[PDB]
Amino acid sequence: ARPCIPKSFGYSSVVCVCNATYCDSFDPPTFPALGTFSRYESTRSGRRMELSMGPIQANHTGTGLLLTLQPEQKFQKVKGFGGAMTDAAALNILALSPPAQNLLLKSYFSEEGIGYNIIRVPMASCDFSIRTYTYADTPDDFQLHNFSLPEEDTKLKIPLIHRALQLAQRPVSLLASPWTSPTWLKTNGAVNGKGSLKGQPGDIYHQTWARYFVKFLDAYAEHKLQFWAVTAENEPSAGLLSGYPFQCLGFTPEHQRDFIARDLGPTLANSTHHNVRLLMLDDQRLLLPHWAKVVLTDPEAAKYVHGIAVHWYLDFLAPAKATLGETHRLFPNTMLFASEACVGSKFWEQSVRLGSWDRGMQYSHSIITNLLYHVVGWTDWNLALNPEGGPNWVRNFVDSPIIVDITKDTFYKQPMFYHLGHFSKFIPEGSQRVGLVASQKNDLDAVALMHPDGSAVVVVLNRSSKDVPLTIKDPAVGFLETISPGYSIHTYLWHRQ
Ligand SMILES: *[C@H]1O[C@H](CO)[C@@H](O)[C@H](O)[C@H]1NC(C)=O
Repeated sequence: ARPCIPKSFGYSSVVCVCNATYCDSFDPPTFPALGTFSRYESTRSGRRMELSMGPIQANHTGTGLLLTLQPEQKFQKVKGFGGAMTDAAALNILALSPPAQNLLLKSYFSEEGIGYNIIRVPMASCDFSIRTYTYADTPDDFQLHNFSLPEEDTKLKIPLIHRALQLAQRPVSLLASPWTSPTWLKTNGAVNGKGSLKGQPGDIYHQTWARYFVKFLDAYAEHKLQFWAVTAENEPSAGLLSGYPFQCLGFTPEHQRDFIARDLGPTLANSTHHNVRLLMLDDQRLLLPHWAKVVLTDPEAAKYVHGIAVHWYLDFLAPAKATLGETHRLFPNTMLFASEACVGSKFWEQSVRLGSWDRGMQYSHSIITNLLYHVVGWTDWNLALNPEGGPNWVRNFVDSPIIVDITKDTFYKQPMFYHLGHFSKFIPEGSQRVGLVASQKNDLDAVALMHPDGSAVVVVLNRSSKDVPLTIKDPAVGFLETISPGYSIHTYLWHRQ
């Protein structure tokens, strides 16, 4: 319905400019007949999830790369896609006028947008907060009588999450993760730095920390919000690092194992929130398979663990096969889930680069890689940031797909936004990854999935400068003849029946 209004800021591509009365959006989805495909295209040259259609033919006119769907080769089912309602994101969104806020929320959660169905929610403060605080700062309160939700929750995060669910295309799943406990539960008595919980799994410290998880859930429940899942701690390895700058809580794999087995597992199970899933790790995949081996080979811990949550900071390179692949092999019945990704901390690089095509490609290349190694979901970090990558109480170092400029009541939708949407829009919960076979060595990245209703969705990413002529074969339908232009991403959809 409404096209991107482009704007360059000097980087390789454009942002799309939205404001109180205008934002780019889609029409409702339309279901073309068997023999017709839909293609959505984004390009570094400026196209933004532009729709076209064409035929799937019985004859084959391409002589280059062929990608053959193999619908009978079945892999993981998809949980979903989303991002984090941090203090910083809530603050930025609420800094726009109400009509602009709604266009931002629709861009992410609406069928007029890209269909998010996951929100990660920090349990109290992180670096993307404008202060350090927790839910129970009154010291030596072991029964957590003074546990309460501050304004950040009751005024910023919660009302914005209700509004997102109201707008939402699909059921949305909430995920919670803590950065720090009350410092009076910590070896180091500090919000950050090298410090873990005091004492031993089973003691009053470990039992109070677990009670906190339930207290959190009770409070959101009062606010009529329920969680799909919680993580056992955000990046537990960080809090073992001397002088780590942000809110953390250190756990060795062994400590997490025993904390889950002795404390968090039982406490959750004995509560009215026993249906909430528990995910372990919530940290870099570089810590796999080791971290999985340690926790999941103890039946006492394993009974409480539904999945393994992973992060990747994308400016790096950690091999997927040895980590995700091998972890799947060793524990094929415990789901992998990407719970946090972000980019831009290269000290020589701007935290926000408005219009960076590279950062976009980094998003989609990662999602493809994830999906190719059994990951069932992918969650972005901050939903929105200001143009400096903030607010952040320690230091700005990362980008966000939506950058908010409050002095102009405008927000910019980055290439990252559209690289994400090529997946989130077109891969509903319960879609299953299926085979897609390359006829020859090639420069593309691609992934095929089958919707719950049986239809096909294929994403093709070209991170090269050169156009790649391409045929996609569906055995039940025929040959789809196309070209993957240099620096483009396409999502193809077609009925198979
Ligand atoms: C959004 O608002 C601006 C200035 O307030 C208005 O002139 C403009 O047409 C809108 N955005 C666009 C380019 O549609």
